[PDB]
Amino acid sequence: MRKQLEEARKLSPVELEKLVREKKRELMELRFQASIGQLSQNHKIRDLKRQIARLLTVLNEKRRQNA
RNA sequence: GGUCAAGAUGGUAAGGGCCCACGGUGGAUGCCUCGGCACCCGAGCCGAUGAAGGACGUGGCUACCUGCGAUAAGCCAGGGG
Repeated sequence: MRKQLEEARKLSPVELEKLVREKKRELMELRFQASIGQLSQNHKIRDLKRQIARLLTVLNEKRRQNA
């Protein structure tokens, strides 16, 4: 989702904040899943993690730019 | 053909001995390497932006060899293909 790279570019303080937070929760959802759907899940897990990771890469970039 | 006195030699293995055949355990080993070792050139500083060096982690499903460490089979940007 290079596109997601984009949204990223887009948001800022409280934004990225709750974005990555909620998303994170999402992956939690996954954690839960650890014994249900599973099969097509796989990716929600790996990628989702990579995604939120990005989320952080950004926050860093932005507020870093700041202070 | 039968009886007796005499003499001389024969095969008969439980196992074993030399030989031949055919196995088994044992790895010599001929060769063969992502491994050393030797010389020469290249190279020569790491650390509190808490390093060298490790403890416990993560890989959907992993004790372990791996790479990261809590953003953890990795996110970012540019160089390469």
